[PDB]
Amino acid sequence: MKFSNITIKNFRNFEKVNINLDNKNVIFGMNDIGKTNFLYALRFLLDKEIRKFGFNKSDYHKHDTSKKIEIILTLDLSNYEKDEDTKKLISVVKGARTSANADVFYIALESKYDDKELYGNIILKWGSELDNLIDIPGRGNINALDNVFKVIYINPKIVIYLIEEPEISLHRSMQIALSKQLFEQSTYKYFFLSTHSPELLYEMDNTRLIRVHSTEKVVCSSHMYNVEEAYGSVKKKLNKALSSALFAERVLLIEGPSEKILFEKVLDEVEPEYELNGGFLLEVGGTYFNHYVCTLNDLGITHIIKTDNDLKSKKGKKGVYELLGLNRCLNLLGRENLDEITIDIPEDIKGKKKKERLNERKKEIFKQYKNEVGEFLGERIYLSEIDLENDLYSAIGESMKRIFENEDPVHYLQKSKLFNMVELVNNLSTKDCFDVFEHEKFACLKELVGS
Amino acid sequence: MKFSNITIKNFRNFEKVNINLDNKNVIFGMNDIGKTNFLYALRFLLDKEIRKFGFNKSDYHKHDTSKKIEIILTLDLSNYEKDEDTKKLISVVKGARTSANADVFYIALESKYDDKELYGNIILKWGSELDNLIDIPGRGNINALDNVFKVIYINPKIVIYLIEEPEISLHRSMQIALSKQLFEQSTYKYFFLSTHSPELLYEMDNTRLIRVHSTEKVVCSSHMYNVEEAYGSVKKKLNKALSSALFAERVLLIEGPSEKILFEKVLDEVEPEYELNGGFLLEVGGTYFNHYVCTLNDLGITHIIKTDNDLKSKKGKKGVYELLGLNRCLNLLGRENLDEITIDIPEDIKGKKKKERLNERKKEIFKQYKNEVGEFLGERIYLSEIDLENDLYSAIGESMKRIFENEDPVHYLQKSKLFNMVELVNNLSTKDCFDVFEHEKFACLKELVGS
Amino acid sequence: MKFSNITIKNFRNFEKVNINLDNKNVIFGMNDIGKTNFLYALRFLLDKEIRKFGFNKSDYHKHDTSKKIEIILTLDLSNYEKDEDTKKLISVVKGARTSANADVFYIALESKYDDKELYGNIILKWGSELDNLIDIPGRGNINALDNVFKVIYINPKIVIYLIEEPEISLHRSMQIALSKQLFEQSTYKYFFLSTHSPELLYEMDNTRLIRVHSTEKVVCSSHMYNVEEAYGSVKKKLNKALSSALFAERVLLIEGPSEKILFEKVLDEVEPEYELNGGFLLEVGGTYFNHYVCTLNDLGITHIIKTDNDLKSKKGKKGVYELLGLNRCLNLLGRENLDEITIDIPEDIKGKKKKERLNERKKEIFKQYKNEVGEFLGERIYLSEIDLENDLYSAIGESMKRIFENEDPVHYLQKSKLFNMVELVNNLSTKDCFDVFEHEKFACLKELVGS
Amino acid sequence: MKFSNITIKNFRNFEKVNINLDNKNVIFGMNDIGKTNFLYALRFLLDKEIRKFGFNKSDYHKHDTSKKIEIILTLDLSNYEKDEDTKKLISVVKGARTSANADVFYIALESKYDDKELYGNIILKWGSELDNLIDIPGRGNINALDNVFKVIYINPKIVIYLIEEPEISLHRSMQIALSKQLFEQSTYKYFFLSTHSPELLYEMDNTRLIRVHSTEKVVCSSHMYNVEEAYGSVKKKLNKALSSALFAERVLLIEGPSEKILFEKVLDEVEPEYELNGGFLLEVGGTYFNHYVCTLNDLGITHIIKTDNDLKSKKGKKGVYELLGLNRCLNLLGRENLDEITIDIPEDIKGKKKKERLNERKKEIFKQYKNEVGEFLGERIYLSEIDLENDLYSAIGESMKRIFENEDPVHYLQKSKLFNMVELVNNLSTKDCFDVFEHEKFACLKELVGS
Ligand SMILES: Nc1ncnc2c1ncn2[C@@H]1O[C@H](COP(=O)(O)OP(=O)(O)OP(=O)(O)O)[C@@H](O)[C@H]1O
Ligand SMILES: Nc1ncnc2c1ncn2[C@@H]1O[C@H](COP(=O)(O)OP(=O)(O)OP(=O)(O)O)[C@@H](O)[C@H]1O
Ligand SMILES: Nc1ncnc2c1ncn2[C@@H]1O[C@H](COP(=O)(O)OP(=O)(O)OP(=O)(O)O)[C@@H](O)[C@H]1O
Ligand SMILES: Nc1ncnc2c1ncn2[C@@H]1O[C@H](COP(=O)(O)OP(=O)(O)OP(=O)(O)O)[C@@H](O)[C@H]1O
Repeated sequence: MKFSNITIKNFRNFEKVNINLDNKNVIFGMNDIGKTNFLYALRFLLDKEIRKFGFNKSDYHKHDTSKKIEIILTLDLSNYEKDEDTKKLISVVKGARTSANADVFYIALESKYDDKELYGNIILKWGSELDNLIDIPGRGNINALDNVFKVIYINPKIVIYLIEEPEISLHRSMQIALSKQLFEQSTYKYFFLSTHSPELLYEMDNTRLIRVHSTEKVVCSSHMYNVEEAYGSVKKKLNKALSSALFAERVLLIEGPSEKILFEKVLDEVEPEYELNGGFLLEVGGTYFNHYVCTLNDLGITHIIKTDNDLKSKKGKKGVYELLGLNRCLNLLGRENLDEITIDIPEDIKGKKKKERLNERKKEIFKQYKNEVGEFLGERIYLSEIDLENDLYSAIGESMKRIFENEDPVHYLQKSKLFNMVELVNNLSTKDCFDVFEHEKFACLKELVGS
Repeated sequence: MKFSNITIKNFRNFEKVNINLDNKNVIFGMNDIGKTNFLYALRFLLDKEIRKFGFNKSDYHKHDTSKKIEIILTLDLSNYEKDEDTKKLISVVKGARTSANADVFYIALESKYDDKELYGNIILKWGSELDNLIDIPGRGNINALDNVFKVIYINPKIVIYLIEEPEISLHRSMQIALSKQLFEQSTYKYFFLSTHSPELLYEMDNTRLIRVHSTEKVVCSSHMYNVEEAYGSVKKKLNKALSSALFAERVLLIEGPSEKILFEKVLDEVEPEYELNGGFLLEVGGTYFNHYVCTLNDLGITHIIKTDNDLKSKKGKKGVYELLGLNRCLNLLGRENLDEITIDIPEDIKGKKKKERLNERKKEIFKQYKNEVGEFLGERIYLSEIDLENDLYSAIGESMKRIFENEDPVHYLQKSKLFNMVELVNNLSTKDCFDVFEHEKFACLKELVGS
Repeated sequence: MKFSNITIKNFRNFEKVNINLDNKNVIFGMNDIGKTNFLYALRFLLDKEIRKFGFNKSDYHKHDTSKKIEIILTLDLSNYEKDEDTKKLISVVKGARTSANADVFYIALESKYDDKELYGNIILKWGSELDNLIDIPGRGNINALDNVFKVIYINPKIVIYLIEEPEISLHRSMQIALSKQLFEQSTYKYFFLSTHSPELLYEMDNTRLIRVHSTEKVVCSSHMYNVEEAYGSVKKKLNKALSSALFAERVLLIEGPSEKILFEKVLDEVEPEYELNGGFLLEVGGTYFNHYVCTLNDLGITHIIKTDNDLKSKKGKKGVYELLGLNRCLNLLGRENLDEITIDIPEDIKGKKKKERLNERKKEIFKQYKNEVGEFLGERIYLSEIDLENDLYSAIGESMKRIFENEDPVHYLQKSKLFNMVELVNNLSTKDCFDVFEHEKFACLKELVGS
Repeated sequence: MKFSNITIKNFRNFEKVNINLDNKNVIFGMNDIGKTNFLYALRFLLDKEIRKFGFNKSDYHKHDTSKKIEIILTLDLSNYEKDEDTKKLISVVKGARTSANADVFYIALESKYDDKELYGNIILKWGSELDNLIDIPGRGNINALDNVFKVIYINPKIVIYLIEEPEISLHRSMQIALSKQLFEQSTYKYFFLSTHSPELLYEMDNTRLIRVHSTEKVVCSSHMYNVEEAYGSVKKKLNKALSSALFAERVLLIEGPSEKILFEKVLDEVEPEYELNGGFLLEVGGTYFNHYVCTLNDLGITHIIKTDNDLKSKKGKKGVYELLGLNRCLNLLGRENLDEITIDIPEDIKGKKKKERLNERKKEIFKQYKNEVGEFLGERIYLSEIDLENDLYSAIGESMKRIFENEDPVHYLQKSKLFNMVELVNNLSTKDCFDVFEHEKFACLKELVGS
């Protein structure tokens, strides 16, 4: 038994929607009314204390048009025989399971009209297929569906928890403790969680993320969120960055903290309320992009990636290099991992001429894959020429020549990135940040704003 | 007129306390009862709708011992004559201002005993000095103190706002918008703010931070928080880091993101609930430490600093270097900025021998200031020998020799810090993180835990 | 269709009780808890909004012993075919009416145990006989019993009203208007009424009076109250006297207002709180007793009758007399109406000798029916010798000789009854009222007190 | 000290009213809003918990016109020195009692305007005369008027009780017990009582009755109600009749129960809702009228008196008679008690000729005081010719000739009044009751209806 999907046709803010499910579902978003009414739809399906009051006039979509409320839940009941819950649901049914090789089982809610006696009359049915459903046999005030499930609702037998906004009047470390108790522990096998706090998602795994969109009409995006085997050692700082990234609409994926220093200076000199409108700067370091990108893509969040063209030397060999910054974007568009590039380099002068011939080989590599770079730029993936300091030299290079007394300011900024980045931020004006922001190689910051 | 201090002697959780004030006071902490009763003490001093009900038996410290409730507020009323509020308070008083060259004015609340008629009888007095106070003359239900001030209390004439927990059922960007409206705008000249969210302090300036301690007895620490003129370009990312650091008890100050990757791997292999007990990793990059350290020191938060011995070359000259990592700790202990150190370096071999002779000069500089290093280590300031990769080589250097096929793993890790740090984290065990954590040059992580 | 009886076995204050019913039932008494729980038992039988909440632990008689709640209602459904409600109940049933010549139909409530899941599970059944009942077929939240009846509950489809205490914050004439609207008008065919006010029963006819007794255990007495054809001209002053008599426990039935003056003087000189303990003086004038006596007997109220031996002359004949005061008590014990007694009286002296020979003939009639008088006295019926002034002469006759200056005070008191009764009350002492109250011919006043 | 009057000028339903007071004040009527706002005016004068909230906009008479609320209470403080409350009020005042021979002391409430700050600011003053009042000196939240009095408000130090509607959900004998505890016992020296039940006034003495009239404008009538020394033996049945008479508007004062039988038959054959509109039949027997008439006159209730011309023989003498029915109406208009009338009567025929010559002497007495009878009829006092049976003979005498087979039906009805009155009621039609009601000697029943 594993919760597959719930079909909410007619309810307070729903028309013909499907939400895919698994166990441990998490709903979040900016529409508070849809996050309330999703848990109210689950309480009308599976709790006696909400279903015994019936339907009012307020819980209809249009009050005279499409007057048939249906909630259908999908269970997928064929599983291995050592599971207790599969036997506990198949023992209660008698003729609702018709053929023993069937796989899918439905719990179908139906309602009648409201125009006479001002009442809903919720009617619940069982069966293995959608046509020829059979009524659930009850005798008094207790249905036979109520002898299977149990619902506990938390606000500040197969057991389904419903936790609504647990961060209210709560400290930060208690929210991280509640996140660790929710996902790592096996106390809560089935829940549905609504939250506004990113500290309640610092340890999340094997879960559905449900994002409710910011529109007035309810749009639901669902993702089967997992952390893979190679990502398990950098897992919780990835979850700490991504849990703050889940409450945004437009997210820029950067690498360094000095990039955050420079871009945040350019942002509060140009667009000083980017954090109010839904912008977020996400630091991604030392990993590939596609675990972030599949999560934000299936949750409907626009992902913008700014990256540099890096050359990585491998272990045990000298003079052979890997095309790392190409291969991350090739993994993002689903293509295969590229081959080895070897460069024959002498001893030469090691301080600057080796860096200059590596920059010239990166310039030739950026030249001969120009249509692939445009393909990446076609989306929100932006690959730099050599680095971002050399893209910064093409915009404010006279300013970098007049702040520092050195002749070459790019090498002086690359000698110590953080302290000379703070010295570049401190002697900077408004027109320099507009020269950075208006440039064609820093277009992605405009894609962070979008207005 | 400027709010100096409030003396709460007898109230629900107070004995003889003083809290220093300014305008725009912010109270935070883990004692919710003291943060409620501070605003209740201000409502009993300055609001009619709480003062007209009197005192019960529950708002006494001991119910039979020390039965004299006093709230005394300090105003410091001498100011320039173009201020409207100084004239609006000095026009109402007639004989309470005795001598015209006086500076300090008091608003003194007093209460009587509770053992007969079960009532408090709050009595309010004026005067320029603490002895020979005069009664405030009123006529009916309205006091003459009520013709000066006005109190608006917000829960989800000189005007004093009182905002209690505004982040409840609220989105993140609305909390950042409320922070920008609270501190940058001049709509709220006087307030007292209680919060649990770090996003309500992302733009804070010219304010009192009040930290209520985690003990059962109420301890109040207050700091006159300001951002100086040289720190104004890196101001709001400093406030974003420090606002999450204000809700912790033990804070480690680090520099890089790769240090956060390595230390966070060592932390969830050794002490996996450090974030639950009050630990926090704070990234400080490119700035001096003392603006963080004066704020956390006057708020009573233990600050732990891990830093490396850096040599910084200056602009316009070659072969002369600055002792930057010494001078940050010398600024932390209040000593003067050190002189210039020049090193005569030939052309040599630029790739490794220049780095080796710079490491040997840093080793000699760490040798000849050994008593200063112990002095720093005497507190929570920890200065590394060359870097933290060389301190990591002394603990897990056989592991770094067996992961990478290179002969020297320190130079390979310093070639690309982030990606080889993720490769060092991925091939790492429990005993390697215990070898890092048990070492004498990584003692500060134990100071992050303290248990 | 006509409501016959309700059998409440297990409920909050009931063990195996039966209450006989008709349409327009009225419940009254001093047990407020039983008058609340009777209407709660009807709401649990016939209202959806009480039956959907189920049973708690508090609505059981003993919480572990006799755990089977049964409410059975009797309908007697065979009637003439022009009644709409008989066809509206027989159209809904299909197989619950088995044989077409059956007369009695039952609505049977049943409940299960409470020791597991803390719930009652009310189960409702139909059928023509008590064994082999069939379940009421429903489909959702709406039963098929709910498609017949409708319950409106009033507190300050076949339609059943439930009015609980309508005299609260209400004027007296509005209570008399509500009584006239309740019983004379045909707006309320079916109701159940609880009241504390006697002005809500000033016009009552064709109704059940239900008296709940003053004990802690619930005792229900029911009477089919009607006013007959010969009593219809003196009907509403009889209802005004009897409606105040229904809220008492011990009621003395007297005739004159001068008897009320004398007995009320004797009562506040002997037992000054007789009205507090449940005593009531009821004036019955010009009628027979048995309409009062059948109502108070079937409602369980002890009726005490004090009466005089009267001789009534008939119309159109002279010298023949009727034994009226004997025949009222003979009608009370169910015996036949006695014959005519003729007395041959000359012209004589008309003022006193005719009254003396009529008193001697009444003394001979009281002599020769002595065993019948004892039979009446055996109950609470007390027949005087001649009048009550002559019984008053045997107790306080020296006091009546010393107040009035006339030789014969009985004839002077019978000349003007009211004004000389006020003159006898005004010159009276405590020992004279104890001489009246301790006498053997005024024992019935002691039967008014009983303690 | 004795409460004299309260002057409520501006309040919710008051303009310039005076209500005279004593101790033990009782307010009753049909305006529930005025009975609520009288106790709210006393709570605003004398209770801290209502006065500390101030005045809203709703408790003004006109919201912009006559914006000065004044409540002035009169105390009359000069009394004998053994009274404790006089010394307890004169000890608290210091200069408010100016001259020691003064008698009257005032408690003056004043209020300010409401158009700025939305507040009332109740100001209380003391002094011996109405001009040159002095402020009551207080120090904090407690006034010095609050150190004298104490107010307890009951809803289902000098101590003032306020009991509002205590008959709600209460039995009848508990209301009579509460009446006996209120007036006979000295537990409640000062109260103000509002009620709707006549059983809470069955033992009332030494009290103010306040009747609030049925109009929308508040009219207050007050009477100093007492029972005199000669009326003390018939006191509580007089209070039982008069307490039901206090809740009516038009009251007919009759004598016998047979008059109630006949008039109540004529009333439900002509005006069947006389009890709904405010009519009441009051039985007065054996007493004079003026104790009822002074109470109903000072309470503003229209009193209608129907009486017969009676001749009363005195004690110890024969042949001399008293003009009783004249002298009750002469006491009602305040004239002196008339002399003795002697009639020389022989032995004659005692049965009918003595009654005929007494009726002829009553006819001559009704002839020679014709202008006095018209004077009585000028008001609502109606004196019959001989009796009311002889006035009934002039209207329905052919009906009385056709019901009874006797030749003279007046003597047959006067032989037994009650049983032949029930026989006259039983054989009666609608046109006979219209012949009674339309007659000029039964005009007072029309004065009972008035429409
Ligand atoms: N002044 C310079 N002129 C030319 N090349 C330089 C200069 N400084 C540094 N480089 C280049 O930078 C490379 C790396 O620098 P190096 O290993 O000497 O460390 P560093 O930055 O001088 O040391 P530290 O970080 O301790 O200040 C050198 O191999 C050399 O090619
Ligand atoms: N294989 C090596 N052997 C010895 N020294 C090396 C080696 N690789 C790098 N270095 C040292 O590191 C210094 C800085 O490296 P360099 O400027 O050549 O960039 P890089 O790390 O090779 O380039 P990129 O970042 O594009 O991969 C050199 O001046 C040299 O002293
Ligand atoms: N003084 C008396 N002595 C003897 N018998 C009397 C006396 N007074 C009245 N009676 C008797 O009472 C009977 C009825 O009284 P009657 O008809 O004379 O009226 P009343 O009571 O005198 O009149 P009223 O009611 O007008 O005062 C008489 O027939 C007579 O037998
Ligand atoms: N049939 C009659 N004819 C004439 N006068 C009568 C008649 N009956 C009664 N009376 C008058 O009524 C007066 C009072 O009546 P009386 O004393 O005889 O009592 P009663 O009414 O006959 O007795 P009881 O009340 O026991 O029936 C008599 O004195 C007489 O004058």
